[PDB]
Amino acid sequence: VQTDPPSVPICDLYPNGVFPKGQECEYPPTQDGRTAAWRTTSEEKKALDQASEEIWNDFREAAEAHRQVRKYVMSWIKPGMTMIEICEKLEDCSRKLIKENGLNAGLAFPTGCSLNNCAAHYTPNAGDTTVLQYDDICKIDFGTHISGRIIDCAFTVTFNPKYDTLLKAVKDATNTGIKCAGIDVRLCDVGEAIQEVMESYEVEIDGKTYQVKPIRNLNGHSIGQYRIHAGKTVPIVKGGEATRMEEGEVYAIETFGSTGKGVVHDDMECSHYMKNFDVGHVPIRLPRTKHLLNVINENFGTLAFCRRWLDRLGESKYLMALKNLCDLGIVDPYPPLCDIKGSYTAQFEHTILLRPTCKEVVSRG
Ligand SMILES: O=C1CCc2cc(N3CC[C@](O)(C(=O)NCc4cc(F)cc(Cl)c4)C3=O)ccc2N1
Ligand SMILES: [Mn+2]
Ligand SMILES: [Mn+2]
Repeated sequence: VQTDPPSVPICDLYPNGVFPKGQECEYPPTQDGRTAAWRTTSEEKKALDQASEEIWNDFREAAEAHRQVRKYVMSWIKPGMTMIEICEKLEDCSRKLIKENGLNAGLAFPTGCSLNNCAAHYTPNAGDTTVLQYDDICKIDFGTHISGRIIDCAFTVTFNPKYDTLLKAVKDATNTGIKCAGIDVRLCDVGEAIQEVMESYEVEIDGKTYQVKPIRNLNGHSIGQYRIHAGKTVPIVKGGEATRMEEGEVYAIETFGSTGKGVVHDDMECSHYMKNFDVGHVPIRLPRTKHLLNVINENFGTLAFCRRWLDRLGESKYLMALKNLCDLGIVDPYPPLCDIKGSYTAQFEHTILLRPTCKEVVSRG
């Protein structure tokens, strides 16, 4: 049985090594109208699904850890806490439930806790005194993995009911994206459907009215092994690419709603970094730079990391070494992504498996 607060690894809760499936859906019908039900009973589709069973089992173990962490977070996240306090309490729980073991199991990327106008990629660095406020809109976005099978799942936290319709708009747009997704579906069609649903909402916040805008330069994405962004884009506005989703792919279906411009730009101090997946072996003689790259290669590989995690590993005076890795193109910085000052942004996200037999919303219980 899981403790209160959670501390027992998901691995210990399932002695047989079989982790719970997420929500399973039949794929959407074709434009002509023929159903995709045939996939469930097809012997060919079953064998193929069975061929990838260990992979789905890893995503499910990571998803069960993600669900237990987020239910724990919802129970205590309150204004007055520092953003550092929130991230450390969440990560401590995630490390325990995932049974962190180097590159074999762990945290897939830093805990985003972006506030208000900032939509993504904010996590505090050491010394950040930011405190969560009653009127804040906080996007908790964190990831877990087993053998690099990543669960990318996020939700928005508020305390003031004035944002309730804004959150409902974004939740409905995310559920629309999940519903529209499937093998052979055009990525632009998903984007147009998401936008249609999000833009049907009007909200009133402190006497000002807004039509909920999707953040046009943010999007959902394909997921690869140890690769958070695998190359395919799931837009959240019309005008996108008519490229299609394929069998066996994994996607993060995420949407962002804004009362601002519906466009984000890099802002604030950078906390998130990640090795460029396409960069091969680069010999480094510069000793501090060489050491930091070895620390990154050992602890994170191609998974995203943050400055707090380098501090936790006992690294110090590494900022110039980190800038060098960025200048060399080995590491890429991912600074906070913000809409205009005074705007409010919300996000909801789930991970889906485009299995040969069905569509599994693996991060949804
Ligand atoms: O064109 C773009 C550029 C910005 C962008 C951002 C995103 N977001 C926003 C939050 C997100 O869900 C997440 O959890 N990110 C963790 C993460 C940490 C890193 F250090 C590096 C990377 Cl790649 C990802 C995600 O994927 C999604 C699409 C786009 N499209
Ligand atoms: Mn995310
Ligand atoms: Mn994502």
